[PDB]
Amino acid sequence: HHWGYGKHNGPEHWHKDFPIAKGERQSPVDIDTHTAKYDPSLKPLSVSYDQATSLRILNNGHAFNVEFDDSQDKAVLKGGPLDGTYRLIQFHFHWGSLDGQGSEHTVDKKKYAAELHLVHWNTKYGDFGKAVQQPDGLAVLGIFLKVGSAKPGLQKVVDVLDSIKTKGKSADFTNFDPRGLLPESLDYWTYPGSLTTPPLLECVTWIVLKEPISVSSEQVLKFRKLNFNGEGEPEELMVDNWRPAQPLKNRQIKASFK
Ligand SMILES: [Hg+2]
Ligand SMILES: [Zn+2]
Repeated sequence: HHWGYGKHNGPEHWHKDFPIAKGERQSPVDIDTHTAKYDPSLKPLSVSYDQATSLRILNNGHAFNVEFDDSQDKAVLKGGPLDGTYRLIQFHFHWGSLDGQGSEHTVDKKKYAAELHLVHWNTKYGDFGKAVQQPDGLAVLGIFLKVGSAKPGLQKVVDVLDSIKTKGKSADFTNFDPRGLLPESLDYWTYPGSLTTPPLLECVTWIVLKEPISVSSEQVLKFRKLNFNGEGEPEELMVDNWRPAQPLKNRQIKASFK
């Protein structure tokens, strides 16, 4: 029926409706640190989020997205392995039902409690929908979350969750500053890959930061209270909305550091 993360419509079934699931550049992947190659020609990333305009938060039935105004070069990513400017359109998380799982990418097979994806689209393409028809159409910044100390900057997101508990609900969500979600270091791994949810388009340049951010147990706990279901439908908690690691195939993971 429609895709999800359950036993009957889970990642193992996606290929039936989206054959690209068994493609050559699928994400996420396991990051083998001993095989990733340091590339000294990679430039430092340039994250310019001071003019960011958040608009809304929405429960789309698979996760919650915070959306941004992308009509101008307000919040952009450049440098790193990228050519051109990429505009932030939305961010969302993947998390688990337990602290030992929830990330999509793994590092030497290590799974984190969650993973944040900041999705950006290549401005040369004019709009999001055009960017997803190109091999260099998107850039996703991935950040691992480990449970430890609370992250002050995440608290405003945590607090609005109650209001978008069920699928289809949205809430105004202005003046949120994504800078409060970044780790101190911008060292990263990069590889060519895809979106991790259907349509699984292979248009992404992945930029996975080495340094995880800490979140508190209570922060994570509130994510686990969301619902996959719509209002008035039987309750199915929104947990484990992550795709397992895919074969690397003919791809090389590059490191911005050694
Ligand atoms: Hg593409
Ligand atoms: Zn994602």
